[PDB]
Amino acid sequence: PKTQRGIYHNLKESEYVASNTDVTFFFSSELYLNKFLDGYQEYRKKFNKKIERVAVTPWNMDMLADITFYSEVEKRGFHAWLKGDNATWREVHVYALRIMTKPNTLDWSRIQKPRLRERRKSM
Amino acid sequence: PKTQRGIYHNLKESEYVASNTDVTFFFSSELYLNKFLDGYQEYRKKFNKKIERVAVTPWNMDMLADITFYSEVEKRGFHAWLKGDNATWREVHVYALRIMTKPNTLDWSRIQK
DNA sequence: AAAAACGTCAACATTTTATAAAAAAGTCTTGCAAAAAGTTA
DNA sequence: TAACTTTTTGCAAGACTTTTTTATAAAATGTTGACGTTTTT
Repeated sequence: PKTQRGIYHNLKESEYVASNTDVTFFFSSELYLNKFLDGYQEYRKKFNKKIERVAVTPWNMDMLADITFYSEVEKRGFHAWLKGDNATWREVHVYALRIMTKPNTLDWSRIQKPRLRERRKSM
Repeated sequence: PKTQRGIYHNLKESEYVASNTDVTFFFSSELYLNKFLDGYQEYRKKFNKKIERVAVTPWNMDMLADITFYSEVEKRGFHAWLKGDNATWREVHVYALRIMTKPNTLDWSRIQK
């Protein structure tokens, strides 16, 4: 896959990947991968403000900020893994609920492309 | 306990009570009790509209809207029960967290001690 | 040894970001007049 | 309860402050088609 300019319209096959150790996001372009890795920390700051003006809760909404940021940056789709398995949007959001009870936040990082095994395994 | 005018600065011993069968909110004055019962269904719209601008999610945040609203209406304190037991502010939220994954919303209604 | 097939890479076509400026929605005072609560005897 | 005083409430008119739009240039991504090479015969 991967067009002449470097875009993967079929996320599963991408080589642009990011993972926070729990969740893995695939992107269609390096442009998006870096857009995501470069500004997610900022996005979290700005995310928490907006939300605090709507409600005050004992929760760490960072992961939720990360999915929203992901969704806003990847214009060509949505494909993610949750600890190795194929994860849907709702499934990543469930993880985000369970994890917002935790005070600290895992950071993100680029990681090499999975590998046919890990891929067939995730489904 | 109750002022002459009928205000309970000690919500723990108030007769102005609203409940949704799962949790129960104690008000300090019938006025606040009704400001709540009369304005919550509308707050849920306003609330989800507001939250929806920050992020779209598969969740039903009404209860969180409910807890938030309670906090802004009851100006003389915060007291609540969760399935019979006294509930800290954090425990009511934990609960609001669970019901987030439930499609329908419990409605509120006045009750008596 | 070519003709057909490929693969690379300018050069021009389109689609997407990035922003600055403007518009518009939404918030946060300030000021009483009114309703609620506190006091008073 | 009644009568009076002091707080909260409700709203309206401005002054501000984010969000949403627009518009437009910049930056990406997409396409096309000579031009050398490769591989098929």
